[PDB]
Amino acid sequence: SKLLELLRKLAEALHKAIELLEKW
Amino acid sequence: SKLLELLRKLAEALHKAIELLEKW
Amino acid sequence: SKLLELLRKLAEALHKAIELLEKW
Amino acid sequence: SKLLELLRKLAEALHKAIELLEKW
Amino acid sequence: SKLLELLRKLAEALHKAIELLEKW
Amino acid sequence: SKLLELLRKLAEALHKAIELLEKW
Amino acid sequence: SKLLELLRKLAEALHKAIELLEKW
Amino acid sequence: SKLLELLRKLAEALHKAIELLEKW
Amino acid sequence: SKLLELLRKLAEALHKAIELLEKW
Amino acid sequence: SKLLELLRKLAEALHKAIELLEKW
Amino acid sequence: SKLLELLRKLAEALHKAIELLEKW
Amino acid sequence: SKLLELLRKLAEALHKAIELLEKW
Amino acid sequence: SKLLELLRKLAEALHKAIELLEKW
Amino acid sequence: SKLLELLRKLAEALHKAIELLEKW
Amino acid sequence: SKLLELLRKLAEALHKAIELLEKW
Amino acid sequence: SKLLELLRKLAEALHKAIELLEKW
Amino acid sequence: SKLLELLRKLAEALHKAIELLEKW
Amino acid sequence: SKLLELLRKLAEALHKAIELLEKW
Amino acid sequence: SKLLELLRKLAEALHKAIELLEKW
Amino acid sequence: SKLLELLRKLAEALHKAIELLEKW
Amino acid sequence: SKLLELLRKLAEALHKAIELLEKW
Amino acid sequence: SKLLELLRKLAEALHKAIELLEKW
Amino acid sequence: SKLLELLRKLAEALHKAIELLEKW
Amino acid sequence: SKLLELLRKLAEALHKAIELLEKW
Amino acid sequence: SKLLELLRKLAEALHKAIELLEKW
Amino acid sequence: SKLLELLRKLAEALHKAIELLEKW
Amino acid sequence: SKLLELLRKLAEALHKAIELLEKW
Amino acid sequence: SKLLELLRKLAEALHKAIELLEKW
Amino acid sequence: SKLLELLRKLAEALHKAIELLEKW
Amino acid sequence: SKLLELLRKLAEALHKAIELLEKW
Amino acid sequence: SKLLELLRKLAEALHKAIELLEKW
Amino acid sequence: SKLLELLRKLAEALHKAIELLEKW
Repeated sequence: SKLLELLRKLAEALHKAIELLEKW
Repeated sequence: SKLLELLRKLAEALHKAIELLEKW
Repeated sequence: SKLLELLRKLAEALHKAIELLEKW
Repeated sequence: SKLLELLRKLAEALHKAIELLEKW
Repeated sequence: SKLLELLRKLAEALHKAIELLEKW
Repeated sequence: SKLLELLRKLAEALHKAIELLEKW
Repeated sequence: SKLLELLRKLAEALHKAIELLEKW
Repeated sequence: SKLLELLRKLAEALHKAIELLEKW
Repeated sequence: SKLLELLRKLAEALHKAIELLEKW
Repeated sequence: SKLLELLRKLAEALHKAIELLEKW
Repeated sequence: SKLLELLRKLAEALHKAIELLEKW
Repeated sequence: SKLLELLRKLAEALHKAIELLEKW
Repeated sequence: SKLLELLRKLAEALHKAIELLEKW
Repeated sequence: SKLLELLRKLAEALHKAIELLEKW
Repeated sequence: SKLLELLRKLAEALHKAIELLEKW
Repeated sequence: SKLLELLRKLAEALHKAIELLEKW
Repeated sequence: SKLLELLRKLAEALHKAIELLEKW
Repeated sequence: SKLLELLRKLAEALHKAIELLEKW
Repeated sequence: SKLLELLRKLAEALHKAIELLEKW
Repeated sequence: SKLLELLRKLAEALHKAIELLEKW
Repeated sequence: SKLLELLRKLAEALHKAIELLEKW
Repeated sequence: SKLLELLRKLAEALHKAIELLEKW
Repeated sequence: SKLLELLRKLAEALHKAIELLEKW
Repeated sequence: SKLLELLRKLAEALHKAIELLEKW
Repeated sequence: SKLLELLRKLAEALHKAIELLEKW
Repeated sequence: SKLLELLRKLAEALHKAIELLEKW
Repeated sequence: SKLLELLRKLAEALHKAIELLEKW
Repeated sequence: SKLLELLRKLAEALHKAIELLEKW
Repeated sequence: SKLLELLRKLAEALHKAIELLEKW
Repeated sequence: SKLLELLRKLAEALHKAIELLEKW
Repeated sequence: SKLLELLRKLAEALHKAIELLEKW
Repeated sequence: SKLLELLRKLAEALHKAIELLEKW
């Protein structure tokens, strides 16, 4: 489930990315 | 930035949805 | 309760989404 | 937008409704 | 009093809802 | 549809009733 | 005295109710 | 329907009456 | 004059009320 | 029913009297 | 001439009152 | 009861007098 | 019609009045 | 005393006179 | 004495009534 | 002002009139 | 105003007349 | 005295009343 | 007797009522 | 409080009137 | 019985209403 | 005391009011 | 069909609503 | 049970309300 | 009717949510 | 399964919802 | 306009995400 | 294939997200 | 704090991603 | 923006990287 | 294949590197 | 190919990431 790990990780990248955008 | 706040709700929704997917 | 928590996220999201629509 | 205000009212209701079901 | 919080929301909804229905 | 007027006014009573009751 | 607000709104319901009922 | 005509009048009275009481 | 309007409302009520008692 | 008829006259009178006060 | 209309209500009241008096 | 007759008659004078005044 | 009604009453007053005067 | 008799008679005369006048 | 005072009360009002009528 | 003098005298008479008849 | 001569004469008569019967 | 004044006013009444009737 | 009470009350009301109206 | 003493009085009267026709 | 019960309900409503208005 | 009574009355009134208009 | 249902529901709701807030 | 009954009442109210809104 | 299809959908969801917690 | 229904419904709602929002 | 492109892609992902998890 | 499409969906949105972030 | 949180997630994405790449 | 150099580099890397693992 | 081994190692290195960086 | 592009972007990350760490 290499792809499953990536999908949870991609969710993490987006979450932090948007938080920063929202702040700014 | 309420369009950005909607994005954040969508972002979190994907997260919870794929978090479930990853564990199942 | 991982599907129920996904539902809690999604609930929050739609509320703020429609609040944004009304605001915009 | 009064039809939108009904939709935002329902959204608030659903989020709280599912929050309560989810806590249970 | 979470059940009371849900029923408060349903009352708010119905106000805008039948307002709209009668008006329409 | 003065019956619609009655339903909307019974809604007024019920919404005031619940907000007061939910406080209590 | 949001109880006074409830009584006045229950009056609203009753007055609409009786005018409709007295027609009938 | 004379009894209904009296009770219609009592409802009208109570409107202005508790309006006034709450307002006072 | 809202206190006068309550008094005129009551007057209308009493006249009708006694008219009904008098017819009986 | 001569006292009851005097009451019917007097009922009418007070109504129009207070209506006049409100009008003047 | 609503002050005159109040007078007429008073006039009729005296009439009914004394009509009773005369017969008794 | 000479005075009783006069009082019913005085009521009659006034009643007609006011009707004419009201008209004019 | 009504003007003639006043005049009938004027006469009536005087007749009951003189009946009283003469009774004494 | 006979002055009161004439005076009653003249009251009665005008009443009867104008009873007819009004008819015509 | 009250019966005489009522005769005087009617007179007072009727003097006023016809004083007015004559000037009109 | 004849109309107001009439009103006071009407009221005087009506107080007296019904006071007198009420016990009887 | 030949007929208002008559009206006025009738009132003037019943003034002095009722004065006399009440003064007895 | 006031009886001859009663008779004076009855004369004025009669004079105008019967003048009318002949003028018809 | 209870009916006399109603009429007695109405005379009392009319007195305070006219006190107000003439006072204006 | 003239206008409030009037309101109170009107209410007492109506209560009695209706109490009797509720029995009747 | 249902018309009688409605009026008995309006009596309780108006009773409580005016009691509190007499306080305020 | 008095406010809780007035709310109980309005509820009882509106139960009865709507009972009857559901039948009509 | 549907309107009578909605009125019956609002009555039943408001019975329950006021039951509970009378206890609270 | 009373909180559950309140929510069941609001379910019936909202059911009927939206059914009719979907018609209109 | 986009906005009304949205309203309908929101309602269906809330009904299911509450139906389950009414059982629970 | 009934819970999956709720979430399935919410995805469907979100699709029509965003169709509207992006379309603006 | 990056924000709207993000919104459409979020929705695409969330439709797909939960479609995929729902049966599983 | 849907699991791969979700990876691409997250990417599309995240490209958009950081494109925006970098220009901000 | 939050900016450092993004950076941790950026790394995570790449590690799950390269794990997948290398698994193939 | 040395740290925004780093941010941008990380995204550019994961772009080509995920392109390659999805293209497999 | 050994290219993928180095590339996994560099991902892991940056994750570990910045884990510490962020702490400090 | 795209693996050497992955490695190019990992180098840019590393260069900036470790520059930061030495600059602390």
